[PDB]
Amino acid sequence: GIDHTSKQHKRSGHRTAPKSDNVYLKLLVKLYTFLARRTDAPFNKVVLKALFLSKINRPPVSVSRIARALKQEGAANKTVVVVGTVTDDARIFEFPKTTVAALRFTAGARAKIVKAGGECITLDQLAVRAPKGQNTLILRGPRNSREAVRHFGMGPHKGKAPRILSTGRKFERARGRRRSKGFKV
Amino acid sequence: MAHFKEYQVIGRRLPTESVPEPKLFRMRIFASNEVIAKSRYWYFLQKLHKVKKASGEIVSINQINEAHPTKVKNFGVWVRYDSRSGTHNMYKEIRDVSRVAAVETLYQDMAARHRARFRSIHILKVAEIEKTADVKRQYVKQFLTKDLKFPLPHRVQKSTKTFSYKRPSTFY
Amino acid sequence: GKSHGYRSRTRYMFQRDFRKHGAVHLSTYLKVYKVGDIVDIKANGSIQKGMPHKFYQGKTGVVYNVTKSSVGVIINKMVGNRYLEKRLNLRVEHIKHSKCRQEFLERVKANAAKRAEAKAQGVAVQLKRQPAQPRESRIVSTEGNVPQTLAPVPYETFI
Amino acid sequence: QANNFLWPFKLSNPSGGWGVPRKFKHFIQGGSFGNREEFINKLVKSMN
Amino acid sequence: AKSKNHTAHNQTRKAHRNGIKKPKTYKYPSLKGVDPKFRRNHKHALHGTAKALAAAKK
RNA sequence: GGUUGCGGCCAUAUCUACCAGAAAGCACCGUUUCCCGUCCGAUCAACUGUAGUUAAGCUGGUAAGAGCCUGACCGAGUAGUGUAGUGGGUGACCAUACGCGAAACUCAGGUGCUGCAAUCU
RNA sequence: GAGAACAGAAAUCUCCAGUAGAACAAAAGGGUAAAAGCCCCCUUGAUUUUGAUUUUCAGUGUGAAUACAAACCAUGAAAGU
RNA sequence: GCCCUGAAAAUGGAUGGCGCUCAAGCGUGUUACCUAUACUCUACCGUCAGGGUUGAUAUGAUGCCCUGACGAGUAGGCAGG
RNA sequence: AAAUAUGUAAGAAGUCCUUGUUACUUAAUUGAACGUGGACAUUUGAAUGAAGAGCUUUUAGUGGGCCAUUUUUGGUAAGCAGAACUGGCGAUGCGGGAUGAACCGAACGUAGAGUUAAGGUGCCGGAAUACACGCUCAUCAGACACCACAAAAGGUGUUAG
RNA sequence: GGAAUACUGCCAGCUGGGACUGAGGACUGCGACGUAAGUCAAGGAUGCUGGCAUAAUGGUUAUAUGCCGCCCGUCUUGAAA
RNA sequence: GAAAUUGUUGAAAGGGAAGGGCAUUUGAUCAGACA
Ligand SMILES: [Mg+2]
Ligand SMILES: [Mg+2]
Ligand SMILES: [Mg+2]
Ligand SMILES: [Mg+2]
Ligand SMILES: [Mg+2]
Ligand SMILES: [Mg+2]
Ligand SMILES: [Mg+2]
Ligand SMILES: [Mg+2]
Ligand SMILES: [Mg+2]
Ligand SMILES: [Mg+2]
Ligand SMILES: [Mg+2]
Ligand SMILES: [Mg+2]
Ligand SMILES: [Mg+2]
Ligand SMILES: [Mg+2]
Ligand SMILES: [Mg+2]
Ligand SMILES: [Mg+2]
Ligand SMILES: [Mg+2]
Ligand SMILES: [Mg+2]
Ligand SMILES: [Mg+2]
Ligand SMILES: [Mg+2]
Ligand SMILES: [Mg+2]
Ligand SMILES: [Mg+2]
Ligand SMILES: [Mg+2]
Ligand SMILES: [Mg+2]
Ligand SMILES: [Mg+2]
Ligand SMILES: [Mg+2]
Ligand SMILES: [Mg+2]
Ligand SMILES: [Mg+2]
Ligand SMILES: [Mg+2]
Ligand SMILES: [Mg+2]
Ligand SMILES: [Mg+2]
Ligand SMILES: [Mg+2]
Ligand SMILES: [Mg+2]
Ligand SMILES: [Mg+2]
Ligand SMILES: [Mg+2]
Ligand SMILES: [Mg+2]
Ligand SMILES: [Mg+2]
Ligand SMILES: [Mg+2]
Ligand SMILES: [Mg+2]
Ligand SMILES: [Mg+2]
Ligand SMILES: [Mg+2]
Ligand SMILES: [Mg+2]
Ligand SMILES: [Mg+2]
Ligand SMILES: [Mg+2]
Ligand SMILES: [Mg+2]
Ligand SMILES: [Mg+2]
Ligand SMILES: [Mg+2]
Ligand SMILES: [Mg+2]
Ligand SMILES: [Mg+2]
Ligand SMILES: [Mg+2]
Ligand SMILES: [Mg+2]
Ligand SMILES: [Mg+2]
Ligand SMILES: [Mg+2]
Ligand SMILES: [Mg+2]
Ligand SMILES: [Mg+2]
Ligand SMILES: [Mg+2]
Ligand SMILES: [Mg+2]
Ligand SMILES: [Mg+2]
Ligand SMILES: [Mg+2]
Ligand SMILES: [Mg+2]
Ligand SMILES: [Mg+2]
Ligand SMILES: [Mg+2]
Ligand SMILES: [Mg+2]
Ligand SMILES: [Mg+2]
Ligand SMILES: [Mg+2]
Ligand SMILES: [Mg+2]
Repeated sequence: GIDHTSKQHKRSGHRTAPKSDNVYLKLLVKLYTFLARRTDAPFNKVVLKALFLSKINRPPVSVSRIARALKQEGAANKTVVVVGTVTDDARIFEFPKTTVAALRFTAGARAKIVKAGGECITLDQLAVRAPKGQNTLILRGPRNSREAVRHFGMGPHKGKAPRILSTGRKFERARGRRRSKGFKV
Repeated sequence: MAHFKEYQVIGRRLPTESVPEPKLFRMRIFASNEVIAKSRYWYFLQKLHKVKKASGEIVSINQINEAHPTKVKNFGVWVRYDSRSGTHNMYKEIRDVSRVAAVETLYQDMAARHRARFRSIHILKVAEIEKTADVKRQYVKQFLTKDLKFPLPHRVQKSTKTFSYKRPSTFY
Repeated sequence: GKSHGYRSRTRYMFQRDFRKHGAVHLSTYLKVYKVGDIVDIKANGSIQKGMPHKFYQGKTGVVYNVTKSSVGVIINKMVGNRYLEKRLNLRVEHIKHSKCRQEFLERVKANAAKRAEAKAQGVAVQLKRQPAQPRESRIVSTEGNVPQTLAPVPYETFI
Repeated sequence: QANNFLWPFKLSNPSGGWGVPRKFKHFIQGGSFGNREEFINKLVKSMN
Repeated sequence: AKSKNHTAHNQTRKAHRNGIKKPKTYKYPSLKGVDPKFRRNHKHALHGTAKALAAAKK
């Protein structure tokens, strides 16, 4: 036998295709695992993985988060890639030109982009123009802005929000939530 | 412990700045191999001086061969041993043809008569009893009487097949 | 039934060192601490205020704070299968600067030297540490020192 | 680097046997374990 | 019926599966419970130097 | 080198007996109007530095001195101890193998080192 | 220990030795000598505000405790506490 | 040291049984020999891992090809059927 | 005053120079903290290993334990009761100890060839009625760890001292 | 004085007997021998010969024989109980 | 028109249970492949 020093038959724990069942998604993956095998360009390698990402690890990048990234020094002409949906954002009043390459554009976003005379490209059109991902600026959305993660790590002195249905005074604000009622948190 | 060789072992207290060239001690050691021999050396040495292997060095190991390996000899043997209930000095006499044969059967004898295993025995001295009549134990003296002869009565020949067609005979 | 108060089990831990009771000598107070200093901890039983708990006796930690009569020491204490961060408010009588680093610091200062001393000569350095190598060959002489031969000794009783 | 490159050798049990009737005492005590010095080649060869 | 009272048996086996995690270290730890007089000044200090490294890019 | 004032390490500085100490300094020492404290100007306060003394303090040296400090293959690789065996022994216990290793003992050497400022034949 | 009328084993007075062999509410163990013990003097910080920390720990609560911040005070020539 | 005495229990009975006495017993040594799901080499299965391969004009891209290591299992989890 | 255990440290989050910030702090631009600018690369600072490392969520069963060596408390003691560290059994078959949860050896995919472990080799039964030196004769001999018990005390039996 | 020999160790010295295996399926590599052309035991067996062409080999089955094998389910520290 | 369970017929085995595992003999029985 072998004094093992490591758990045997361990799965690497990384998605290795998407769990998604979409033809088109699978084709984009067909495209990119080819590019990733034959182009030593790191970008293709990153994109291939992002396609496997479940909906949660794909938060929506906004058009305003897009516009900001372009105010990066020396970055205003880059084509931003977003492996996920791209949402609109009325809060920005002035939007740049550029070229966003993404999985989905909401109606409002694709308009705002095109209204200022930009381009909305699908990832495969992106490939044909930038097979080594040249001149691309990859953005990801806020993963930990999810409502769920509020409640992660709930316990004393952690400050994390009860899993609670109804809220108001007299919903979990008394004994153990204030010095004058037993104790606090 | 097996079939012994005799070794001169030499060791000496690892040198130091204020004492380069420490003093060098020798032991003759009956062991079956040089590895056991070096062990035994350190064993008795820490029983005599302030050293241990850690802080000391074996300097030279050499097998000593019998001087006259086909000369019959009367060996006086001195031993320290542990019994179940105490420890005991003791003198035996062994007749053989080399100090190495002699120590083989001593260990044999000590084991057979006193139930002494190797761990529990200490050779004090083995030396050739030169002049007969300084031989003291009878079971040896017996074999010095002039013109010695004896029969070897009741001969048992080993059969090589299971069955025999004769009925044997122990004439000899 | 059982008892488990704060200084329980500490009879000889906090106890005072033979012939060394009394005032603490003044240098214990002239010593000076800054954040990041590594300190070893040992309780002075004569100083009851601001005293480490026994678990931190014998323990080494890093300074994180300095107050009028005290320093704050962080220690990692492992509770469970995990360490947690502990902050200790100690009075200066229970802390001393650690030497646990003096060999490092001395070695860096020197490693910087042997390097400059090398570099601006013609390289060849070798300044990592190395374990005890086994020793080399050697010729021991007999001249003045022939081997003395010992044997083992008989049983005796002196008593 | 040279020695780590070498994957741990995998010997068979000794052909001649072990010497000894019990392995788990020290060489010096008639056993098999420990430093047995130059007698390591006799063994390893019988297992290689 | 009485029953066992206490043991540590098997407890370090358990602690070692996932293994006594080394304590984890950060550059820039927290000032938690650091002297407030110090911390108050430290504030206005950092304000100033920041401002003087905004001056640097005027 | 001495001595003072403030020290650091806090007996190689402590303890017992005895002798020696130039110069300066400390000291003992004189006084009771004043601030001040006492049963008591002994302590403590003040005033003189004058009227006196090395007696004590202090400093140093002596002692097969007590103590304390150091060292050593002195005792001892001893006691004890991590590790091994389908080792011994009815047991109590004990050897052995690879390691770590005391304390007492005994013998020798020692008996304050030193920082800042002032002062001194 | 040695000394002083009544005065004795033990009253009160003095000197010498005294590493704590005493005392410090209480159990016991730590600790302490120009004090932490004994006598005296002045006092209320045993107060106000709200956090951090250590023990027990789930790193919850409670008890107890620690070092600071912001007050107002006490004492002391003062450093301080 | 071995042996003997010290040495008393209940159905007939256990060095495992037979039986063994210069042992087939006790102490010790030296060889050889027997045989585990263990070790070495090899085939096949499965698991995990690392490579390679969309180029049409034929058949699985969850595919095809190369290479390496690993395989006990209650309660229990998950997976492919 | 040990041995075994035990805290920290062995660098880029490092070392050195220059001299900014503040309401803290100093007699003092003195310090303290945080910085800007500059000097030095993998012998960049011990060993060995590393089927990589870090991180997050959620949930089962479990919450009667028992054994062995060593340390160890109560008890005359217990196949008794209670702790310490590890290794086990529980959850596990395989070879050995005739037998047997826990001892020894060794941990398991389906198989061939080899070699071994622990344990054996008169016959049961694979394997020397092998070699070698002693010892032992029992009118209740003895015969292999855990283990299935024997003691004080004696023998002019015999052995060696 | 001069040899031998034992013992231990080395040889990329030669050489006999015996057993199991023969995965892979054009070529591709690293080589070896040769003046050369070639050849080879160098990234996994081929050559030659015979017998049968069927219950012969093989499967299934019943029996016999060697060694082995306790009744499952369960609760339990522990069940063939 | 299953099973437990039964009668008959045929074949086998059986010294205090039977059934099971590895393996082969023996009987019975059978697929494939040859060309
Ligand atoms: Mg929100
Ligand atoms: Mg509270
Ligand atoms: Mg000779
Ligand atoms: Mg108690
Ligand atoms: Mg004192
Ligand atoms: Mg208090
Ligand atoms: Mg061989
Ligand atoms: Mg063989
Ligand atoms: Mg052979
Ligand atoms: Mg054996
Ligand atoms: Mg081989
Ligand atoms: Mg109950
Ligand atoms: Mg119970
Ligand atoms: Mg319980
Ligand atoms: Mg004078
Ligand atoms: Mg008056
Ligand atoms: Mg006066
Ligand atoms: Mg005065
Ligand atoms: Mg005088
Ligand atoms: Mg004086
Ligand atoms: Mg003296
Ligand atoms: Mg030990
Ligand atoms: Mg073992
Ligand atoms: Mg034992
Ligand atoms: Mg002893
Ligand atoms: Mg008390
Ligand atoms: Mg005082
Ligand atoms: Mg109160
Ligand atoms: Mg509660
Ligand atoms: Mg029996
Ligand atoms: Mg038998
Ligand atoms: Mg025998
Ligand atoms: Mg197998
Ligand atoms: Mg294999
Ligand atoms: Mg499995
Ligand atoms: Mg497993
Ligand atoms: Mg350690
Ligand atoms: Mg490595
Ligand atoms: Mg790796
Ligand atoms: Mg859970
Ligand atoms: Mg749970
Ligand atoms: Mg639960
Ligand atoms: Mg339960
Ligand atoms: Mg065990
Ligand atoms: Mg259970
Ligand atoms: Mg098992
Ligand atoms: Mg078995
Ligand atoms: Mg048995
Ligand atoms: Mg039989
Ligand atoms: Mg046989
Ligand atoms: Mg033979
Ligand atoms: Mg025994
Ligand atoms: Mg007897
Ligand atoms: Mg006798
Ligand atoms: Mg083939
Ligand atoms: Mg083939
Ligand atoms: Mg035919
Ligand atoms: Mg046919
Ligand atoms: Mg035929
Ligand atoms: Mg059948
Ligand atoms: Mg059976
Ligand atoms: Mg049940
Ligand atoms: Mg029960
Ligand atoms: Mg009908
Ligand atoms: Mg039939
Ligand atoms: Mg069959």
